[PDB]
Amino acid sequence: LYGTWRKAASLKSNYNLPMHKMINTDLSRILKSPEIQRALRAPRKKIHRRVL
Amino acid sequence: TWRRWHRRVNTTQKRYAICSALAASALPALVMSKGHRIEEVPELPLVVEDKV
Amino acid sequence: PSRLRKTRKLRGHVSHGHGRIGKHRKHPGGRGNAGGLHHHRINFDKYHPGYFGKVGMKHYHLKRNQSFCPTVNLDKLWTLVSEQTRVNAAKNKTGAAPIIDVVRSGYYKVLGKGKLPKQPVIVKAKFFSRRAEEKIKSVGGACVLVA
Amino acid sequence: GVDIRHNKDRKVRRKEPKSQDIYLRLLVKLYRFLARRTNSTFNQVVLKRLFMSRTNRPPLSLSRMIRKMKLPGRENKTAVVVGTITDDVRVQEVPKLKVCALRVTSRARSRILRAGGKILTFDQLALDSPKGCGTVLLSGPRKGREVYRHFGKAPGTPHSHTKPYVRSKGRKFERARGRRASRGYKN
Amino acid sequence: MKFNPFVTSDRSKNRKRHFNAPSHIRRKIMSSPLSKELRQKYNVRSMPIRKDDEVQVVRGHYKGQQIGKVVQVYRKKYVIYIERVQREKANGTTVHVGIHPSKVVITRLKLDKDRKKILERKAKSRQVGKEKGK
Amino acid sequence: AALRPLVKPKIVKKRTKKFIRHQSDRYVKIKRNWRKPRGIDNRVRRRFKGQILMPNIGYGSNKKTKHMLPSGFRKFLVHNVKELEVLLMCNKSYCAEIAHNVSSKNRKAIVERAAQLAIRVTNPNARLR
Amino acid sequence: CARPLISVYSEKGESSGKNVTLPAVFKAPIRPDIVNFVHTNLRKNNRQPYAV
Amino acid sequence: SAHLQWMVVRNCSSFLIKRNKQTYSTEPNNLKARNSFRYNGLIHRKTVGVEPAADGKGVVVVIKRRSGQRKPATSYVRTTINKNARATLSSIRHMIRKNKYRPDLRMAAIRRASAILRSQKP
RNA sequence: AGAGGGCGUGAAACCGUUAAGAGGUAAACGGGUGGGGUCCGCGCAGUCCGCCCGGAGGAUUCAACCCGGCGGCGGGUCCG
RNA sequence: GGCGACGUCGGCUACCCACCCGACCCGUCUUGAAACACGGACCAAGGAGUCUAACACGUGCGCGAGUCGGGGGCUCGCAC
Ligand SMILES: [Mg+2]
Ligand SMILES: [Mg+2]
Ligand SMILES: [Mg+2]
Ligand SMILES: [Mg+2]
Ligand SMILES: [Mg+2]
Ligand SMILES: [Mg+2]
Repeated sequence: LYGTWRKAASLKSNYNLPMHKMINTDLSRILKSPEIQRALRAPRKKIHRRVL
Repeated sequence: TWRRWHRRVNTTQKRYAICSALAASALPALVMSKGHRIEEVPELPLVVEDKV
Repeated sequence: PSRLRKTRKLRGHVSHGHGRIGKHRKHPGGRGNAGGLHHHRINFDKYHPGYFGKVGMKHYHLKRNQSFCPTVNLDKLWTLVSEQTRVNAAKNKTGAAPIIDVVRSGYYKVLGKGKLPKQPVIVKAKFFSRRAEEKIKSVGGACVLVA
Repeated sequence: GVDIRHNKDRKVRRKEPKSQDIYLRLLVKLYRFLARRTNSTFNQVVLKRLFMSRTNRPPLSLSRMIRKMKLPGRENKTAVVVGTITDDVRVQEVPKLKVCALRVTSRARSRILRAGGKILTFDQLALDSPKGCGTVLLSGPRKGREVYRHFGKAPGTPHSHTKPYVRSKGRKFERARGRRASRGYKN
Repeated sequence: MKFNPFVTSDRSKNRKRHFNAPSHIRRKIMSSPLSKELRQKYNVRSMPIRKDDEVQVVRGHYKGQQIGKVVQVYRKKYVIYIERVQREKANGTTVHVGIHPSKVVITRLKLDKDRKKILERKAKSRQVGKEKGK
Repeated sequence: AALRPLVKPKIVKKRTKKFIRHQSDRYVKIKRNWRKPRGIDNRVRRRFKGQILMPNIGYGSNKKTKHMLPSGFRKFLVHNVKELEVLLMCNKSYCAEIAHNVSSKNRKAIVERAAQLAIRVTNPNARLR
Repeated sequence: CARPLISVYSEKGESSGKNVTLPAVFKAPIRPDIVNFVHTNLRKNNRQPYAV
Repeated sequence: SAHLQWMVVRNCSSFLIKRNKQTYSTEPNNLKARNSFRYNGLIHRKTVGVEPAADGKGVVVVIKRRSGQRKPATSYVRTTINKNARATLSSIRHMIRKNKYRPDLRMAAIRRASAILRSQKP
């Protein structure tokens, strides 16, 4: 009645189900991937507050 | 009384919203965070047999 | 949505967004297209040039069906049939050219627009342009006419 | 007072999309990590293109892409477009190129996948090339709309070529004086 | 839930049909339940109250096991008067305070030829409700 | 002080004087609620001296000291037990209020749940017998 | 695509031997901005014109 | 999908209190009652929660099973712990960090457990 | 009856009264302190609270270690 | 480091009063209003940029060389 993504809906004449804008949607796994973190700089983790 | 009371939505958006309305009723977090106390229930797309 | 609009944000200010001096009254310039030659002239040239006068022949009771001909030019010419035809068309079977009649697709005239591919055709239309027939006669195709 | 002049304080670009798409908002969060952290300028171009409007994201047809990838050097790169890939009827056969885009249309991704190519989203682009190495990022004709041929000097100035707003094309609709030297003048 | 599209569900039109009621509808709407002894002997739930029923009051200021007959049924004020529950005025004359018949339980019906025919018809129409369970 | 709330600073406030509407003294049709004067000639908008001040963002209070009560907490008004328990990990920073509709029976119970959890209630002895 | 199996529960609460595959509706894009856009617009087709 | 379930519930949900100030999340399974992305007990594969014991003697520790989501009758496995006020505070921190089961929110599991045990002391 | 026959609630303008304060530059207001007053909070030279350690006696039982035992975490031939 | 109990300590608002300094009455048209320019004795409730059509441009969403059922039609006789 809504069809999978291989085959269209049968009881609805010209409808197939809407595609995704993101495939992998858990980006806590993407940003911890070795492909990503091979490429990053380093965190810059001082504060450098105002100096009198 | 000739105010435009009634609104059109083109039907691929009606079917877009009805696939997004069914797919969130399978995630236990979204259906419990709408308030439905679904703690003790088993498997989230509940299917009882056709004898019901 | 009366919430999201300008008059809520403009409520409390005296002149309501229309000026202390000009003080929007009813119809300061005339109603409608008034002054189209006289005091709105600078607007009617520079934005509507040509707007005043006779230009042509009067034609009483034209009927918008006698002059009816939709056009398909040669780039869109192959989508009238299957893509299953032209891949079947070129598989070494002789020069057997498929038919494409635009009149059962709802078109009458075949115009020119470049890159007609290398296969021979026969094209059934009510009308043709001469650029279009010499694209078709250049790929070895034919150009058969129908009433 | 100082006299350092006004209007230099404010810039009028976009810092987040105005969309409420929760799938575009996670693509934003992925790339504004990568923009401020990996030091490659591909990820700054793609990040500010995700912020852009729908008019600033024009559709890119199937034969602008494969005409812009018959060039020498582009033989094994991937095509990025932030926006849709429609398909041309004009093109007859499709090469096996690798594309990457928001929202490829249905008939286009039947022709890319028959050709043997691979379609990607911006997730699995980021896993593939985080620096954006070996990508050809394309755009559609953003001044190809029907609106931009109405803009210019004026339709009634000398050599305007501006296409005025008439309600219906035909005889006696904005064609009489100012448009021919017999009736009045010609601009 | 109401399905019949010819009968009301608004507040304002059901009140207006209540206080402007005809006096033969008004005896129907002033009905009272039978006692638990007596609804088993007649297998009928409730009855429209008349002039010499023995009756006791089940809620209110005057309540609790005080069988005593009605004496006057105001339909216009939706009120029965019972011979025992009264009220002394400031004058010292005693008057009947009036109570609504929904708050009141018949303990002995007054049978006549018609109160046989009303009970028998209200009781016969319950066995067909039992005969539907097949 | 029944309870002590972590670090309480010196609460400075820039003004303690409750901005009033112009001409609110002279009439009683005019409430004292602030409405900024948009007349073309008046001397409050044009900001002469010795007259009624008009609020601007410079009078804003310090961000680390904003919404601080004089006791050092910040109020969070509740209605029952089930939303008193949400303030359990905030009890040295925030304080509870009982809303003005909560009956004297239930108000008696949600202050005894407050004393077990050691959360400051600002109005513990309200609507007693 | 990941389409798991879902047990059909009997009338007495426990499972049965029937296990239906999750149809592809439940892996659609979740879009609460379209569902807001549709439910705003289709609840307005529901109303009598004003007592003008 | 810990993030897209977050971007529905972020605002615009039940279990969400906003009064005059701070926002609260009042979840069944949430240590520190903030509506944080970490501190949400519906949206994660792994969650930690410490409710008081039913009688008023101890702490229960609900954790998420991970053996199957989408099936919430058996999604939670809970342990009542009734020990002597630092070995129940040490027992629930071995349950966090001897496992790799969210080293995040380790102190928030023991700030909550310590402040819920002295809710029981008289 | 603080619901007493145009009687639910009973605002303001206005007026009576009592209380307090004051009064030849008409009153009113801004800013700054002061004096009185109503009232609150603390409770009144009686205020700190929880952390660890060493002191002083008391009162109980686990921990460490092992065994029984169910339940979860993570890795593995992807073995079924 | 020092100081203080049953009347004292602290506190502030739409409390009242005092004093020094500053201070003409609002709205409005206007080059210019405190104006010997007009409106306003006072209070309460009411009270003024709406809705429909057309168009332009920006923006958001669906599909995308296409798009669109609005007009009808079908679905057991269904509160919504
Ligand atoms: Mg203005
Ligand atoms: Mg304006
Ligand atoms: Mg004007
Ligand atoms: Mg009605
Ligand atoms: Mg001026
Ligand atoms: Mg003036």
